[PDB]
Amino acid sequence: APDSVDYRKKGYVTPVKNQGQCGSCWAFSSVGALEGQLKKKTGKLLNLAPQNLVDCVSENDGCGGGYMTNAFQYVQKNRGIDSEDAYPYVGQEESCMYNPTGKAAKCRGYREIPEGNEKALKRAVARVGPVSVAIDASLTSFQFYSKGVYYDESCNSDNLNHAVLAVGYGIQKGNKHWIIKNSWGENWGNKGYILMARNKNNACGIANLASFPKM
Ligand SMILES: *C(=N)C1(NC(=O)[C@H](CC(C)(C)F)N[C@@H](c2ccc(-c3ccc(S(C)(=O)=O)cc3)cc2)C(F)(F)F)CC1
Repeated sequence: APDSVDYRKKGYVTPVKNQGQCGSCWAFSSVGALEGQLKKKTGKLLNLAPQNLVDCVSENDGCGGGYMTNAFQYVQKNRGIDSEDAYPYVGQEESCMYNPTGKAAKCRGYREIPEGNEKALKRAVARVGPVSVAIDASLTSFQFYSKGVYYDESCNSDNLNHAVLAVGYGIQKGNKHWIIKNSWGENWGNKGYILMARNKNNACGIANLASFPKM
């Protein structure tokens, strides 16, 4: 693996979205990972539809929350996921409105990073593309993040409560980090992004529930 990777520089990452009041972080994380793979395989960067996942993944809970792996499994079984343009995000759960005519990506399964293993997570990011990850994002320190590499000793890996997207990793002024795309809009963090401590004893549980789709 390279010392640093940033998939934004390769055009693998769509603009930061805002999930609003709906608990659809998992859907944004999932589409982000699918978007990276779609770009890598086909050359196309496009917004995929988190609404498609919110409404149609029966083993998730819509705006009540969900798992990224359930979303990948759905896309595989469904034989597709719609584009954002074809199935727009409305910020609350609707009836399933999937239409194969608006299909923009497929999924051939998924893979899980060995739990707790940041080296494996780094290898996955390097070899595959953006990876879906789960973190404890409950702390005010996370809410108020602005610059530098984020670390809070109170972050609790038993409290995985938020899904985001690891789009790269590197080092800033000697501090190793993960480059994380959030779905809280561009006015949160650094234009919607946060640098989170890497190789610091699995800070915030970042390597505890990481996964990526096959395509
Ligand atoms: C995101 N806005 C949000 N967090 C989550 O959705 C998190 C994300 C992780 C996976 C930590 F990255 N997941 C939560 C969650 C997972 C599953 C369900 C769920 C409930 C009920 C059903 S059902 C309809 O009864 O089959 C299915 C799935 C809810 C929440 C977490 F609890 F953290 F695991 C804040 C919401």
